[PDB]
Amino acid sequence: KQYSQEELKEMALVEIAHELFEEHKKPVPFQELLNEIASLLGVKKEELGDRIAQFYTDLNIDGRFLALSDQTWGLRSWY
Amino acid sequence: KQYSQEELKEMALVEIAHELFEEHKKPVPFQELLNEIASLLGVKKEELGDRIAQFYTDLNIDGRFLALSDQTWGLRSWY
Ligand code: NI
Ligand code: NI
Repeated sequence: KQYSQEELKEMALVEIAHELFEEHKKPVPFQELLNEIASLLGVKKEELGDRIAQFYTDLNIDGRFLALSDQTWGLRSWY
Repeated sequence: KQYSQEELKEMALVEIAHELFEEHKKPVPFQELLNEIASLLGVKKEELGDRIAQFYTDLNIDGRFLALSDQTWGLRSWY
């Protein structure tokens, strides 16, 4: 889009998420948003470690976003 | 508690939910919140219907409330 990776590195994770939602047009679970945001920032999501809580808080405080109910499922064999 | 049912009848659901949380101090699933609110208003869960959606949007927009990622568990028997 309209942001270089340098600009994105300057942004609040919530504003990157807002940009992602605006192009996805669908609900996205938190771990997938972290993966997508990590990839735009040139990192792996575990490297964000420090900014996860600010991010989560902001999603909660900003009324642009809703926490939706849906269940994530996976395979037992993966863990 | 400091509210009569007559006072509760003139509050937004979200304001009742805030008092319940302050009263009980633990996380609640949304349906249980509804269950407890409907009981305090002496109505049946169904009777609210139209206000539920506005209730879930207030919870999202009001910055005092966090949507928690914790998993709700229950018994298959109950359904
Ligand atoms: Ni929110
Ligand atoms: Ni909120």
